Order: sequence, then C-alpha cells, then structure tokens
Amino acid sequence: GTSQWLRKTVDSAAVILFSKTTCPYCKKVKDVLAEAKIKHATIELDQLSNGSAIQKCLASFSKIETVPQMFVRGKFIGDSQTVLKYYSNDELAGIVNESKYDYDLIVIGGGSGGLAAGKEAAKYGAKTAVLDYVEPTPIGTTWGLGGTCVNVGCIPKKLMHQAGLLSHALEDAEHFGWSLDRSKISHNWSTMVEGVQSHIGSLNWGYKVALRDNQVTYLNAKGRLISPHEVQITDKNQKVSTITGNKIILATGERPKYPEIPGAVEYGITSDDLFSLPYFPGKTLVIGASYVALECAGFLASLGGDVTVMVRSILLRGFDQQMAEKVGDYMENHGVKFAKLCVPDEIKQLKVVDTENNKPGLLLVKGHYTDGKKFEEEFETVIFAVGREPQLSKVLCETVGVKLDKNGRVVCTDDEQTTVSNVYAIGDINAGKPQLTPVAIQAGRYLARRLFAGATELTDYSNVATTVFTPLEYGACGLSEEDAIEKYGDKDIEVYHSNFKPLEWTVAHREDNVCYMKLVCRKSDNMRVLGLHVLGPNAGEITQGYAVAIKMGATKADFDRTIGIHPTCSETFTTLHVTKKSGVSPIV
Amino acid sequence: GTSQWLRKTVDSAAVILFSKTTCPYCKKVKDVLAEAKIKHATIELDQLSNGSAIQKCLASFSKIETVPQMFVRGKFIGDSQTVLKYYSNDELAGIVNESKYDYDLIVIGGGSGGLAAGKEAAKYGAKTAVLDYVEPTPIGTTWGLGGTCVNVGCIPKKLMHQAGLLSHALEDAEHFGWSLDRSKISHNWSTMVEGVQSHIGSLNWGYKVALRDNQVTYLNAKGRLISPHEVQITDKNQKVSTITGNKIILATGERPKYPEIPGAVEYGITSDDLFSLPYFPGKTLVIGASYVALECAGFLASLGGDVTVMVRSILLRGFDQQMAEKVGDYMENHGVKFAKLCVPDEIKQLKVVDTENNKPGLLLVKGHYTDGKKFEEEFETVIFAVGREPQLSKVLCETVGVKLDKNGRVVCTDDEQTTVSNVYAIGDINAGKPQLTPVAIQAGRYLARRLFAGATELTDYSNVATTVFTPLEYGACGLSEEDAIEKYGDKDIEVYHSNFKPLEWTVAHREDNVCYMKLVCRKSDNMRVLGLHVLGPNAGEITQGYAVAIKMGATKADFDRTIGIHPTCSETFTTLHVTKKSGVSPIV
Ligand SMILES: Cc1cc2nc3c(=O)[nH]c(=O)nc-3n(C[C@H](O)[C@H](O)[C@H](O)COP(=O)(O)OP(=O)(O)OC[C@H]3O[C@@H](n4cnc5c(N)ncnc54)[C@H](O)[C@@H]3O)c2cc1C
Ligand SMILES: Cc1cc2nc3c(=O)[nH]c(=O)nc-3n(C[C@H](O)[C@H](O)[C@H](O)COP(=O)(O)OP(=O)(O)OC[C@H]3O[C@@H](n4cnc5c(N)ncnc54)[C@H](O)[C@@H]3O)c2cc1C
Ligand SMILES: CN(C)c1ccc(CNn2cnnc2)cc1
Repeated sequence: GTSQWLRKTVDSAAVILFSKTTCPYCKKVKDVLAEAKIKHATIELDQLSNGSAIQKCLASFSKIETVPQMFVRGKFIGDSQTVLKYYSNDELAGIVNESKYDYDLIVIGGGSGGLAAGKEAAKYGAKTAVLDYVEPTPIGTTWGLGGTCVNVGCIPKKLMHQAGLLSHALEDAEHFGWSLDRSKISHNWSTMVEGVQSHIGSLNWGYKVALRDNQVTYLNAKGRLISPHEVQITDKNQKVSTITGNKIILATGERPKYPEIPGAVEYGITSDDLFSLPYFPGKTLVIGASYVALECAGFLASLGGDVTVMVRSILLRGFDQQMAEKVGDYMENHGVKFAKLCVPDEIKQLKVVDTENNKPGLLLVKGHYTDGKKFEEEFETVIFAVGREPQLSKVLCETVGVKLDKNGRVVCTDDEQTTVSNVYAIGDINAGKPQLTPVAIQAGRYLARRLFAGATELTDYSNVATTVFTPLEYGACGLSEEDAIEKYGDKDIEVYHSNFKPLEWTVAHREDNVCYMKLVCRKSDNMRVLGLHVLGPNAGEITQGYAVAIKMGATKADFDRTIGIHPTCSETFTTLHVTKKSGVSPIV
Repeated sequence: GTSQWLRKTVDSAAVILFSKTTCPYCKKVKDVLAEAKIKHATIELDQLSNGSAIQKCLASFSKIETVPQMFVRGKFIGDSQTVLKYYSNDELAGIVNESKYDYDLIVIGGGSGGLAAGKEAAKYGAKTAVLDYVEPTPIGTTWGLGGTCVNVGCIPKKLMHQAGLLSHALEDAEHFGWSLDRSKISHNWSTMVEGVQSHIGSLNWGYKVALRDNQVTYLNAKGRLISPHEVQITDKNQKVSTITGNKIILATGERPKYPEIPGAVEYGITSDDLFSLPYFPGKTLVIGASYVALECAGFLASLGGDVTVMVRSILLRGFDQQMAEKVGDYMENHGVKFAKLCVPDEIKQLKVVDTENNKPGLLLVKGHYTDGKKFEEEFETVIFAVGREPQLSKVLCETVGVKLDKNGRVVCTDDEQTTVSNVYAIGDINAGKPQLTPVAIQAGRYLARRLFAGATELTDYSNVATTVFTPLEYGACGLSEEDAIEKYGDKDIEVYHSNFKPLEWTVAHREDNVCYMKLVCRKSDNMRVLGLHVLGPNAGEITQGYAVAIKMGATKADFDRTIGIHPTCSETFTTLHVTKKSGVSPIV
C-alpha cells in the first residue's frame, strides 16, 4: 500500500528531500539548498505514521536506508556528502534543472483555479508556466489577468451590489437622525465604473507581481494542447510556437452564451460587457433568470434604472424554489418588473450606440408569451444572461484523447485526472462540480500538493455553501427542501422555519415578515440538518460559519444546545421551533 | 434511577397527562382537557426508550398500569372513565385548580430570564405570576416591562451603534458614485432617541400582551422572598400584601455601580439614563473600560461628539487582550480620546442641567494618573461605566436560607437550584455564569420545562459566543489566547491568524490591514479549536455560525475542508495558514 504512494511521489516531484526534524545532516542539506535558492518539497519522515516503513522502502530507489535522501524528477541524487560534492563543484544547478520537458507544469488559463494551482506548484520547486488570454467579446471588450471572478464576475458584481445597498442606507439614515434628503440625491454610473475598474486593475497588477515573485513564467498567449505533453501557443503578434510540460492543468473557464435569434450578438450585451460599460445602461431588459440575471437586475434598479426581467419558466432553477420565489417577490416590490413565461424572438436596432457623447443606443425587442400572446417594447440596453459554456475545441485537440461529456466539460476522476494520465482539469470545466471561485481555488491548490509534494488530501465537493447577492441576499448550504423530500420521502423530512426582522430595520420602518430562514432535517437520522436556507441582509456572513457545522454532521439538537449572540439575525437559527407539519404561522 | 425521575415529575408538575401516541382513550381525555381550556403537560410513553418501565412505576402512585393517567399537583386524578365523570358532573375545574398555594410559580423579575421562564411554565398549565418593578435611577429615570436588555441594554445600544455606522455609509456612498456631500450633514440626537424609544415602547406593550395571552398574572410590584413559599409584594401605592407559590424563580438582574467619589451620584449619569436622555450629551467623559463603556463612547463619537474615555488599567478585562488593544487602537484612530492609567477623584458642578432649553450642564472633573500626575478637565456629561452588581438584600430576607457568594450572587447547582430546594435562580444573578440575554432566556425556558413538563435537559453554559459592538466589531467564541496558553502550555498551543480587508472597503479607500482574525488551537488534541476571534464588520453574524461547530468539537482540519463563500469576510476562516510561531507577517 505505502509502496505505491512512494513511487508516485518520487516520480512526480520536481525536487523533494526526505528528511527528519531531529537530524542535523538534513539541516546541512536544507541550508545548502536555501542558500543555492533551490525550492523543493520536504517530507519529514518522523512526523508521519508509517514513516519507519517509508525509510526502508526508499532503498528501492537509492540502495540506502538513511536520511537525508534527495531526488530530482524521479532520480536519486545523493546523501549529505554527495549533494555537498555537487555544490562544491558547481554541478548542482545543472542537475536540478535537467528535465525531459521545458516545464514541470503548464497551466492553460489564468483565472481562479489556474493562478492558484500555478503559485502553489512553484512553492515546491516545480518549474511552472501559466498561460492566459482573454478573447474579446463581440463588441471588443477585453480585460487583464485573473479570470472571470476578478474581472467580470464576483468582484465587480458585489461592488455594484454594495453601491445599490448604499441607497437604502441613505434612506435609513434619516430615520436614525441624520439630516439628509434622500429624495434629492442621484447616482453617477461612470463614477462608479471608474472606482470598480481601478480596483480590478490593482488586482491584475497584483497577480502579475505574485507570479514573478514565485518564478512562475507568465505568457499572455492562447494555449492549445496538441499532444499529451505539447502545448501550442499564439501570442499578440500571432506568432506560433510549442512548449512542453510534464504535467498539464486545464483551467480555461467558461463564457456567456447567446440565444440563437436575430440581433442578439449585434445589439445585445452580456455580463462580460456590463462591468466596464462607459455609459449608464438606461432602460434595460435582462433576459434570463439565473443568479447572474437577478443580481444584475437587482443593483441596476437600486441605482435608479428602469429594469425588466424576462423569465422563460422559473427563477433560479436548481435552487430551493420557495426561497427563489421569496427572492423574486422582494425584487418585484422594490422596483424590478417581471415579464413572466416569456422568451425573445428578435432584437431590432433603432439607434446606434452614441459612442462620442457616451450614450446608449435604442432597441426594439419582440417576443411571445408561453400561451401565444405577443411581447413588444423598446429598451436602451439588452443584457443576455442565459447560461455559460466552455469551448474546449478552442483549447483541446480531439486527437489527444481527453474525454468530454455531452455539455462539453471534462470527465475527471475524483482527483481531477482526465482520461490522459498526465492531464488534469479544475474549476468550471470539471464536469459535475460546483462552479464557484473558492472551489476552483481549493481544487487547484490541493492538486499541486499531490503532484509535487506527496500530499494525499482530495477536494471535498459536497455541501458547498452559496450566496446569491440579490437586493435581499439568499444564503444556502446543502439540500433544497424538494430535493430532500424526493431523496428521503415526505414522512422522513421535518422543516423548522421562521420569519425575522433585523433590529436595524425597526427604526427604519422596513418590512416585518420578509426575511425568512429554515432548516431541512431528516427524522430517521437524529434530525440531521440536510439543508440550511436564509433570506436576509449579510446572508453570506450568516451562512458561512454554519457550513463548518454541516460538514461535521450537525443535528437540530446541536443548533438547539448552542447559544445565540444577541442582537444578530443569525441567532434566530439557534431557537427554531415551528414546524411546517404543525401548520403554525412562522410570522413574528 | 428511572423511578426518581417519575417521582420528581409527578410532584412538581401542575397538570400532566401520561399517554401513548395511538390511544383512543387518551385522545378522548385530551379533547375534554383543552375543550375546558385546561393547559397541561403530556408525556407520550411510547416516545421514551424506557417507557415500558415508566408505565409500571406509575402504579406506585395510582395502583393502575394503563394509560391515560391524569395527575394534578402530585395527586392521581383518574383514568378515562373517572375524568369524564368529573367533566359531566361539573367537578373538573375545581379539581385542577386545587392548590396548597396561590401559584404554581412566582417569578421575581420581569426581564430576559423571568419573562422567558414565566411564559414557558404557563404553557404546561402552571399558574404563574411574574413580578417586575424598576427602581428609578438617581435623577429619576424609569422604564417599562422587559428588563435591562430591552430598555437600557442590547436593544437601545445596538440601534445607536447602527446610527453611528450609518455615518461611514454616507461617507462610502460618494466613492461608489452617489452625489451627496458628507461634510454638509449633521445628526439630530433627539430625533434618534425618539425613534429608539418608540421601538422600545412597542416591546414593552408586546410583553404585556404576551403575558395576558398566556394567562400569566403580571404584577407591577416589587417582590421580596420572606420564606421559602412566601413573597411579600409592595405595589405603586405602597400597599403591602403576601402571595404564596410552590416554585420560586429569582431573576432580578443587576444595576450600574457608582464610584465612591464626591459628585458622582449627583452630577454624572450611567447607561440606565443615556438611552432616553432628552438632550445630546455634548462633550463627554466615559469613566470605565468595559464593553458598555467602549460601546457607548464609540457611537457617541460616530454621531459627532467630543468623547474621552478614562481607563484605570486595561481595556476589556477578561477578553483576549491582543483583540482588546486592536479594538482600542481603531477607536483612537477614529476620534475617541483616551486618558490611560487614570482614575477620577471628584466631579464638581459648574452649570446645572438646563431642563427648559434642553441642554446639558457643565462639570469639572479632577483625577490622577497612576504615577501621581494630575488630571483636571471640563465636560458637559460624565458617564460612569464601572461595572454592575445585584442587590439581593432588597429581594431576599437573610433568614430564608439562600446562600450567596462573595459578590452577592446566588450559588446554584447545575440545574439552577439554590440551597432552598424549591427556589431557583437564573440570569445575571446566577453566580459564575456568562451574563448575557440569550443565556438567561435559554436557562429560563429549560428550567420551566424541567419543573412542569418532565424534561431533563440542562443548560450548557460552556463556549458561549460574544460580540462587542464597538465601531469596529469584535466577535469571539471560546478561550482567549492567553487563557489557552496558561491552561495547556505555550508548546501545546498553535495560533493561525491573518489580516483582511472587506471588499466593501476597497472602492471606499479604507484601511488595508486593520481587520484581523485568529484561531487558537491545541496541537495534542488533533488541533482542536479552543477559541475563535474576529475583528471586523458584522462580527456577530460572522461568529454565530461557528459557535455551533465549536460546540461540536471542531478542529483546524474541519475549517480547512469546508469551502468558503465568496466574496465575504467570513470565508477567510476557511483558508488560514500563517502561524504565530512561524514569525511570518499576517498582512495580505
Ligand atoms: C457574473 C458572474 C458573477 C459571479 N459571481 C460569483 C460569486 O459571487 N461567487 C463565486 O464563488 N463565483 C462567482 N462566479 C463564478 C466564478 O467567477 C467562477 O466559478 C470562476 O471564475 C471559475 O474559475 P476558473 O479558474 O475555472 O475559470 P476562469 O476564472 O474563467 O479563468 C479561466 C481563464 O482562462 C482564460 N482562457 C480561456 N481559454 C484560454 C486559452 N485557450 N488559453 C489561455 N487562456 C485561456 C480565460 O479567458 C480566463 O481568463 C460568477 C460568475 C459570473 C459570470
Ligand atoms: C448597556 C448594556 C448593554 C448590553 N448589551 C448586551 C448585548 O448586546 N447582548 C447580551 O447578550 N447582553 C447584553 N447586555 C446584558 C443583558 O442586558 C443581561 O445579561 C440580561 O438582561 C440579564 O437578564 P436578567 O433576566 O438576568 O435581568 P434583567 O433583564 O435586568 O431583569 C431583571 C428585572 O427585574 C427587576 N427587579 C429587580 N429587583 C426586583 C424586585 N425586587 N421585584 C421586582 N422586580 C425586580 C429589574 O428592575 C429588571 O426589570 C447588556 C447590558 C448592558 C447594561
Ligand atoms: C425526560 N425526557 C427526555 C423527556 C420527557 C418529556 C418530554 C415531553 N415534555 N416536554 C415538554 N417540553 N420539553 C419536554 C420530552 C423529553
């Protein structure tokens, strides 16, 4: 059992030292490597259980049973005297640099998972390249290093969400005694875009500095895997070349889809364009009903826009539908309009974007409702949020042999391995995994440690908590109510729930019975918490701590016996008692 | 062991039905019982693992072994046939109202614990009186039903904290693109107090309605326990009378202390007065360094006041001192002045309070620093926050036999029982317990269930989480870092820590490395999390969820394997890696 772990670690590591904490001969070698500025993995054999068995099994590669032993790319290099002989003869640097390949690791894609995989691999001596290239949108929008979240995703959207929230802050301040007139204050879109884009630019720059200070080679070029170990690159001048790597990580992400209808690509935009748009969108139509669509429609309305959402069927497909409907009712009562059971047919241009004076165009949208009735209205901006997809034909040559699924995502084992033994995939293109930035970052960091440091820890993809940052935020961990009932049967499911009102909302005269939370529990398993759901302010900060308890198997009793922090919204989870089966009202 | 429980349940329960879930004869009794508006506990013997043995032991009381069995105040009443006979003969109401005492329960104190104990007892048929009286402050301040938190504690102070937070919201709004000018906006204290007091008034009313809807007798009179079952009441006309009860719950809380210096009582105020003060305090001296003192100074400063805190020795004695100092430093960087190592000697009056034109007076404060140098300065308002204390001498005739510790608090067993077998104590006066509203509420509700419904669950007072609502909030759960080291030794303690910056602070140009969090772990117990500490916005919402995981025995590995929610502050707890031993900087 242990023998095949050691073969795997020795064959994959770039520079690895087998050591012991107590040994000073090991200390002698560590310092030689530190002074020579050689980075490497170290496996302190006294700090592991089967450590005495590994010391003996090392001899299969080296013919010695003692410590230290140093390896470079699968090859035994020496004990303390032999490495010191290489240092003293200036043979060391050429030994640790000799490789069959240009790089130990090539990462295709410089986003959340790719940059994390890259930086972590370089820590343990892997010679690493990171490739990133941002294909422009149809109107030519492009951005810097860091991926979807940093440039056109979580970071800009939560910053605009905050701008929206500050509007109700201004309203609330009058009731708390501040002398301002909310009625006489307006919002400047381009001022906000300049602040958001300036922060994004400091992140582009930070990532490039991080790569340089880890000796990671960053190539702003489009990557294409033509064979298991060969990557073809194409730079800004359209110059083609080929580099080789031992291990390959695909981390190229996704991009927004367009519907197959006239005018969409020509006259619409997507979220890729929204976050650096130079003019205010004006009267906007959002087509779609995913979290992206609702989040954007949500802050556009809070900033003062005339906003409409076109919903084919339901909101937030895949999420708990009671919570989804409460999310949607809140938005509808605070000035988002909904065109229900409606799909688009064409977009007609009426005015071209006034690019000089910084103004939007004018469009005609024509569609029909699900019964047959017709839709026709004019908008200044149309935003499509109808899903995202990878396009691995751009990245991946079919002859290489990497299996994809029917959606176009990479089929992987539970350690991210593809059907080609040295190629891996992480992040949104890994089939079946939650498409979330913290997931990609963990997957990337954990894989790098297994490749180049002898680690065994895998990424746990179950019960990952989410938050939808609509004007009233919605946090969740675990199963929706309908999924629990389906998997276990309604007679085994108990649901504790309650409305609540933040203390902050009392003096501000906000609504009484709009915030809501519930625990979905399995009776036959000690009333285990199957899913947690909360609609209210700061839902992400509320939910996050409970994801730890859910990972650990929390039960209703665990929540009961824990004491609240007062006054908070979150404490309401510690005294839930009304069940749905009882019929009692959840109001306060 | 099972027989000792049954004898205790039968003796103290007011009205209790022994039953089985599927039992048409039991259902026949239940329908008679609540038709006549008779509240009662019910124990469904088929829901307990040793319900077979319990059913037998009932015969020691009734001479029968079947269900249903109905008891009133320790006396067996009958089976199905017997109870119905009493019903159709109009004898039943007189049976269930038969008592040696006026009340099954007398609660002394109408605050967090007492209201919660009383309402819960009444649900199971206990005849209940709740006594509450508010001794006016030296200047005459008084308030309504609900206790310290509702009237002069958590509720008014967090509303005022929120008023203070809204000032940085208005500042942050400009950077996010709103057109207002923060420097042209001022705060109106009396407008804020009016809104706060109107919300407090609606809580006062809501509690009176809740007691009436539960058939609890509310007496607005001061109570005094003259013998184990005898309570002397004095009403608002000084009429004196005596009521008896079977069980007595003491829940009278504490009040603010005054230092024994000239002018303190005469010319200063406490928090009891601050939350309904008709005029803005103006230039203010806060004397003390507890969380009350720091919280009040904190929002006074955010609302535009000139504020000084006089600190005898250290900030937040009893909390983790590295966190206390970071809390202090932030306040001092945001306009709170500190007079360190200093104590007051006397307050002298320069102007009487102008009650007509609604203005504070003027005071001269004189004191000294620990090295002997002199303090002398003028202030409009002086607020004493130098601790709180009970005064059970005005509650407890010494001859009754209730033992007290050296601080004046009631020594109780771990089921809240005092040295007199039918008297219990809950809330702030229970010696050695955390002094917090959720603790009082939970202790009161669980005690009621044990007295009157046969419950056995005890209140768990370990690892109760806290939040200090200073201008930058500080949430904690478990041991301080210095306590962990003292109990286990520095060599067995490992601390993971990190700075962070809320995403909301980027565009608003706020501080880079002020927010801070750490996890205090025990190496020899599989890196068990001993204490969690976070300084930052929404610290209470952040901390609460983690209290469940700490209750469950969480380890560093459990935090590591849980994925974060992005973008949130709380997610930083899921990727901590820098140790204090390592000497690496916690900046980002
Ligand atoms: C509007 C929006 C909001 C979101 N909000 C959140 C949120 O609040 N929280 C959250 O957890 N997640 C959020 N997400 C999802 C999150 O952004 C993704 O899960 C994450 O970015 C995926 O990381 P990745 O490393 O798999 O891919 P990416 O971050 O997309 O990185 C892939 C990178 O590789 C580049 N690339 C592609 N092909 C090539 C090639 N051939 N050669 C070189 N480079 C290439 C891409 O251009 C891109 O730079 C949001 C997404 C969107 C669209
Ligand atoms: C400024 C301040 C802020 C606080 N903030 C928080 C916070 O954020 N979170 C938190 O958890 N805790 C907070 N606390 C603490 C919280 O208020 C107490 O822990 C809690 O109220 C204790 O409840 P109790 O039932 O023990 O006492 P109380 O709530 O004080 O109730 C006792 C009641 O009995 C009355 N009484 C006294 N003697 C008699 C008598 N002889 N007859 C009749 N009635 C009598 C008293 O007047 C009072 O109304 C704060 C306290 C203060 C002072
Ligand atoms: C002693 N055990 C474990 C027990 C006994 C009775 C009940 C039901 N009566 N009740 C009401 N509120 N809590 C309990 C539940 C548990």
